[PDB]
Amino acid sequence: KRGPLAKIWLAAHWDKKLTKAHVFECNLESSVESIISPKVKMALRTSGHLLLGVVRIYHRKA
Amino acid sequence: GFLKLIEIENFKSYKGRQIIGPFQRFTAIIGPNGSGKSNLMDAISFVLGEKTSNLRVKTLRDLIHGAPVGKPAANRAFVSMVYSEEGAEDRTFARVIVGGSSEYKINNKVVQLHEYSEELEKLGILIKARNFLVFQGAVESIAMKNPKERTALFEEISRSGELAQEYDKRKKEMVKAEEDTQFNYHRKKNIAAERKEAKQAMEKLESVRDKFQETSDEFEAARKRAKKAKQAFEQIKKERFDRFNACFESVATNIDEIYKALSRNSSAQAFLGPENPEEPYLDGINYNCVAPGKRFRPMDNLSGGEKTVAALALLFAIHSYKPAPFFVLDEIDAALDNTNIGKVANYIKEQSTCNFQAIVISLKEEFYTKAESLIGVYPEQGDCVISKVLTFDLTKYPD
Amino acid sequence: ILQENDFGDFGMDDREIM
Amino acid sequence: MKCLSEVVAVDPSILARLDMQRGVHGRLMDNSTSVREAAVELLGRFVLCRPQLAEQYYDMLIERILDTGISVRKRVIKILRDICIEQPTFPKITEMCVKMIRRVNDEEGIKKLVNETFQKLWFTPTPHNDKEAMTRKILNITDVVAACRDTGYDWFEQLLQNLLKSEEDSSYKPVKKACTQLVDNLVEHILKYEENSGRLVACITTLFLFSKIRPQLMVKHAMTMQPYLTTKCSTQNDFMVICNVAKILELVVPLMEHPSETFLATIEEDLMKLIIKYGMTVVQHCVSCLGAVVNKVTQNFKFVWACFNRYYGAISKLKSQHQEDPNNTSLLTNKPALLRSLFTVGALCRHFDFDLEDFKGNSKVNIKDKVLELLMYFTKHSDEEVQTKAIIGLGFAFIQHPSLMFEQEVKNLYNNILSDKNSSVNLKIQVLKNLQTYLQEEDTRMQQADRDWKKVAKQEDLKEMGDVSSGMSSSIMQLYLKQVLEAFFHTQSSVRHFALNVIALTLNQGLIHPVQCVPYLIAMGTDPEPAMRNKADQQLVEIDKKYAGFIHMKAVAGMKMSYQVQQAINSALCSHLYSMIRGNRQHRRAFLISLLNLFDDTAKTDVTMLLYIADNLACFPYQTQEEPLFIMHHIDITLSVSGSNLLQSFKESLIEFANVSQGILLLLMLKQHLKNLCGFSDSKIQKYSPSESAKVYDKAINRKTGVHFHPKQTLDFLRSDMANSKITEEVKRSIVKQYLDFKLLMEHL
Amino acid sequence: MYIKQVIIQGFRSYRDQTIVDPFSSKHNVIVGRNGSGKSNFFYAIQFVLSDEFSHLRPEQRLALLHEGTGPRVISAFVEIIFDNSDNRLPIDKEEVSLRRVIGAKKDQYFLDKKMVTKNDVMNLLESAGFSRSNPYYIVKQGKINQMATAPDSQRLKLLREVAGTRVYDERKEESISLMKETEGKREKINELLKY
Amino acid sequence: RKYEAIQLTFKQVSKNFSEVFQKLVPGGKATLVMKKGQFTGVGIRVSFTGKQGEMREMQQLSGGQKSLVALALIFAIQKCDPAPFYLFDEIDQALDAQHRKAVSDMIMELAVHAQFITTTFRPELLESADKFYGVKFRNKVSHIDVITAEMAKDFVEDDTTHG
Ligand SMILES: Nc1ncnc2c1ncn2[C@@H]1O[C@H](COP(=O)(O)OP(=O)(O)O)[C@@H](O)[C@H]1O
Ligand SMILES: Nc1ncnc2c1ncn2[C@@H]1O[C@H](COP(=O)(O)OP(=O)(O)O)[C@@H](O)[C@H]1O
Ligand code: BEF
Ligand code: BEF
Repeated sequence: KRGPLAKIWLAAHWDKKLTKAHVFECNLESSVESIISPKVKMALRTSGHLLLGVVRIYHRKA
Repeated sequence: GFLKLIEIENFKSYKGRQIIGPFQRFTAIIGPNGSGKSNLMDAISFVLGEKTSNLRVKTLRDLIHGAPVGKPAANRAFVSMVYSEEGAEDRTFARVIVGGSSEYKINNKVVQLHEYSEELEKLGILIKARNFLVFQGAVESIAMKNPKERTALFEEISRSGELAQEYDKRKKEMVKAEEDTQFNYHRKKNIAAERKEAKQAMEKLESVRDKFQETSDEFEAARKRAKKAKQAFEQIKKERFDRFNACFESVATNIDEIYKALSRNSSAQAFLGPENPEEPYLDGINYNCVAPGKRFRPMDNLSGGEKTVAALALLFAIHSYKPAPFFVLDEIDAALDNTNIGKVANYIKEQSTCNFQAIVISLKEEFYTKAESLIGVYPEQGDCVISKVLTFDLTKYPD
Repeated sequence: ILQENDFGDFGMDDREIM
Repeated sequence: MKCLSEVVAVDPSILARLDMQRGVHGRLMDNSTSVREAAVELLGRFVLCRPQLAEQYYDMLIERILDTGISVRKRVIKILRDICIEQPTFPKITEMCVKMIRRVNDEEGIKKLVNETFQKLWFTPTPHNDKEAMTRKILNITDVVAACRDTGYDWFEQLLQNLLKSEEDSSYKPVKKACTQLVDNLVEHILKYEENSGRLVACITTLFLFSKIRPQLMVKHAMTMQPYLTTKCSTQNDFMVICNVAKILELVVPLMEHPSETFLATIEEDLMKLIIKYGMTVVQHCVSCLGAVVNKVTQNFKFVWACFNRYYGAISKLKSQHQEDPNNTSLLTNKPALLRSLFTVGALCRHFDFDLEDFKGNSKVNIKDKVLELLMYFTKHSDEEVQTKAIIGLGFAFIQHPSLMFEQEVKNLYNNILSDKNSSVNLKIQVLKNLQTYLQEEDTRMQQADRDWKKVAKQEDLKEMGDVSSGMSSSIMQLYLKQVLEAFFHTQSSVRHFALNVIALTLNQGLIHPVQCVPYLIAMGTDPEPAMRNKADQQLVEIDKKYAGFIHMKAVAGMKMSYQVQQAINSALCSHLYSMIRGNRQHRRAFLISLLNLFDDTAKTDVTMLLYIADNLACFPYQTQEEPLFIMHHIDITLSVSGSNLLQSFKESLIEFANVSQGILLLLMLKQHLKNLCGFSDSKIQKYSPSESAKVYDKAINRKTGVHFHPKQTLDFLRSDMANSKITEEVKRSIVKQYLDFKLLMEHL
Repeated sequence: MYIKQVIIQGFRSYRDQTIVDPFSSKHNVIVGRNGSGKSNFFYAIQFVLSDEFSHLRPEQRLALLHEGTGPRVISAFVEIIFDNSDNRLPIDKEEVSLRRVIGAKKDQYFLDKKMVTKNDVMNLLESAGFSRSNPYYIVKQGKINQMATAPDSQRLKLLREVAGTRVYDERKEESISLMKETEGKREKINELLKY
Repeated sequence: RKYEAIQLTFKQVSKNFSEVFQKLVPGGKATLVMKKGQFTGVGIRVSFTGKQGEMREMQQLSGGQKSLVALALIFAIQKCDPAPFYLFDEIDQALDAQHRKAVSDMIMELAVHAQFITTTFRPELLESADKFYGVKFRNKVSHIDVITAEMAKDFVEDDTTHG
């Protein structure tokens, strides 16, 4: 919907609206993992969903 | 007659030898939680004999007093009952256990398992039945049983269970005789065919018609073998069929009238459905009843009270076929209101007085308000619990 | 030609009720 | 098919070539959904592009509506909706328009698409212009509801409720306004009718259905058709109009606000005149509305009470005459008056209880006991139609108080009338009518009393759960249902019509056990009338959706009951049983094992049951390969054993021989016909063994044309038998000729 | 939190459950006679919230309609209304309603007149803290005592769910298989890169 | 980070289990022992009526003893972190009136933590409740409404008749 992590929300939860354009170059995986590592107020299950998003997009790049 | 009283030694919070009171036609065992009361039923089943798991215990060396904590009272335990019957005689049976070994006694002399088993059968006690002693949370399961096990219970109560091996043996030589006969039939039909195109040398034709005659004689021998086996399998099915169906039809009848009797109503039905009713002792038997005031639904959907109704109906019907001298009932007033407990209490008051002894455990005061004697038990502290017995008369009170 | 069909409509005869 | 459907949509002038006609017909009757929707889409595109010359194929089109698919029915609805919307005045529209409302309740999606289809088709706002369009819309609706009468009305009112619930908020109330815009126009139609009676009764049934759905409209028009209730001729449709307007006022008078007292009064008296000068059916359907209006607002029930007293005094005079004079001719003179008195007292008992503190108004005499005792006394009468009228009065009085059947002698009345092979057939019909009606009013009253729970919620207790008020309704069946079982074995078919209706509505209420009457329901699934077997299979599959093994329990009992049914009468009749049970391998295997062994080995049954068993066996539609293979294998086993034994005994050696040889011959002929019909090599039959592998013999069977030669030959050899015993030389020649045929069949390969 | 009210139409034993006085935030007691038809409340709300009861055969789903009298219902529903006052529920509103519409084949979820892809309810209730698979905090009629006698493996599973990491296992073994197959793919990439 | 979260929540649950145990059981102590872990089991250890001399296992108990074990674990998690809702279907079945008094007292102890809803056949439990909800089954159908304290207290225990 809105946000740098919104694409990861779509990947974790919807995964149908994703296209090849976002998959190829929209974000660096190594960047976003270190973005998400020190974040405050991070609930456990939402962290699991963000892990879903990053694992899914990494395997899609592969 | 009935069971007079029970004697216990070094078994489940019962130190030493204490004489439990004489048992009237309907008494009760009442006490708060953890008072050590179901163990009395456990001892009843134990002297009757049953596998350890259902007594919430394993390895049968834990049954001694003090063993669940870890320090046994001793390596030595007696349990003993006295059966009282008319004609002024009483029969004193006992079970004698040391460590992991146990034996049986009648009139305080060593009695082996087998003869003990058939004489208690002559008393009227099927120890493979288990259809008379009640567990904590099994009354709901009675209706919710997989039909296989209740089918086996009805099959054994028809005294045919030991005949299962002979029946299945005769069945397998049925199928073997049939396959041998048809195999010979196919083989001689092939021989007749190839001889038919052999007709269109003479020496090989005569040799192969000799082989045809040999195959015909072999098939005839198979026919005599199957014929001899046939009538024997006929009487074996006839006897098992007769025993089982007579049992089934009497159970079906008496459960119908007792079910319509017990719910004080004319508007409920109960039925026991046999799977493959031509020979249903081998296949399952389901059980479906109609509620007093509810629509016809599957029995998995039911609440507790109507399952208790159906279970006690089953119990009283199979009593009405094959009586048990006395009954033990674990807390059958589970989730009921005052009306249903009044129903069952009035039933057992009118029905125990000339058909059966019956003893219960409960907490709801109206159920044993109708009782005529009461067995209190007080638990006591120490290194472990020691429970103590006292008896209370009830047949000297108004209304 | 009548290759792949039902035997009449006997496989297909759910009737109307009242 | 889809592509060539587009091709013929471009060029309709090709649909004459015969091979493609055969292909499209075969795809209409192909065993798959998608080809069926492709072919019906082809035909529908042909119909829309070419309205003419397709009505000859319209019968196939209209029979493709019911196809047990999902998208096929949507497609055919689209086709027929466009047919209706593009060409009016087609000669078979309204009949057409019946059939799909019959499918409105079938699925949720069909329910929707049909609802807005007809809402755009019929129920649009239609502003104050174009009177003729509204006029033939009204005409079409009347033709639909007139054609609706034969089958049943519940479907269309269910549609009406579907539209009613669909607009839960305001949403401008588009149908609702249009709804009243319809009804007064219908009244206007009546206002211009003024003189053809079929169209009048169609209009009054339209008003009837509109009253059934919701009674909020006709409160202003009651006095407009008030003169039409007053007095008409002696014609039956007028009587139906009288019944219907009585029902309509019965609904609408409770809702209309602040009525005129003298209006209700004069309605009351004129409808009592209609009682005293007309037949029984109008009297019932109007005493309903009299009881309603008397016991709904007003308080002048003393006059109707006095009318009851008059009829009671008259029937007291008649019974007192019959006390000492059972042969008095004075009773015959007023015998129809006695019948009318019986109907009147039954109806007055029926509508509401007058054995109360206000209708009597004095010390309680318990007049209900006296009237039931007197009706018992009148039931034992020499003439027949007086006993018919007595049973009518019994049922009507029993409507109000069900505990009255709990008495023993009432049960004696039923079981003595229905059993004993009673010469009269009618009395069974009326008593079963009473049972069916009884179920109907009790269902309706409990359903309506569910709706107004809030008005009675706080004046009733908790600890009781008043259930015997419902339990008695159940309990009465355990008194007589078993009796009803031998009621099923009757030559007359109106008897079985009512009996099946009773048991069907019973299990629809389901206060009885399900699988107790199934072999009867199996047997009368073999009835010549389609509605009978229709309801029978429908109820069977209704259980089958809900309980699995229950019909599998009742397997051979249905066969014996069916044999009894075709005694009562004097392809496979019980094929639908096989159609349901075709899934499970084990239970079907067990059933065929039980059949083939028990009824063909040793049981000395009548040959005729086995004849019709083998008839069905050869005539069951089997679908995969393995089942006839298993049949032939166990046939070969049992046949080799029994035939070898029988031939060796006859060679050693006889009417019993004739019967058992006839049964063996039956088995040979069934085997031979099945082996011809399957068209399979006998060597593979020899190779087969039971339960080899599940996945090997699943192949599709081909059925060849005109193979059914088993019933003719079995009939020939049974007419050769006829269970005949005589000492002629010709019967010995027949025996030895059949023995030679046995030797030949023994020798076949 | 706090359940406001419940609405039932045609579920198992209620034709039309109208609007009644709301519940209390502390404790609400119910008493009835034997067979009162109360387990309908339990099965209804667990059907609204949990997924596992909607996993068995369609036959009893068809038998999961109130078939009392009159017409045969095909379409039922159950609605539940409550307040997300503490905003434990992530949607920002104040009277949140969840209703489930039930057909013979059909089943649809409405959250305040919105269509759901059946995954919004799962992660939504997970954010709320609900477990669709637990026997925790909900007990059947006469099934209260197995959980004490339930052996230790599901005790560890229970405490693992209490930790909230009941997700992380299925996530990680979902990851590992894809990880290994991508190892094979990238190893293939290296030999072909040499090619 | 999940691993030590397991450790901390296990300590929190085991300490809450022991304190709710000593609240409900007037005399005796019971708590969790963690096995060799990785982790493969967690045992339950209860001592009562001597409180040290008694030492028992999982399976040989009374019904009420198992009930109080279960309810103690229920509020071991509840006090560790409350679930949003709680609901009981005759939770007071095997237990006696004294512990029915106990469990109702911990209902009033815990009512601020979470919303509890419960159904029973026994009267002592229902004096720990805010207001009263009544079932009504008539005309082959069920319905819920609101009722009062007094007539409900009459229905549950006072009226002892055929209906
Ligand atoms: N041999 C024994 N010595 C002491 N206590 C025992 C012994 N066997 C069981 N107990 C304990 O006694 C308590 C009472 O329960 P139990 O004797 O099984 O009967 P009930 O279920 O009727 O209370 C339980 O806590 C049980 O673990
Ligand atoms: N599908 C259904 N249609 C109609 N009534 C039903 C249906 N399922 C259950 N019922 C009714 O609901 C009630 C359920 O009672 P029961 O299950 O014994 O109580 P509880 O819900 O307290 O366990 C019964 O009276 C039964 O007739
Ligand atoms: F009405 Be119940 F047995 F919860
Ligand atoms: F566990 Be108990 F005192 F029957």
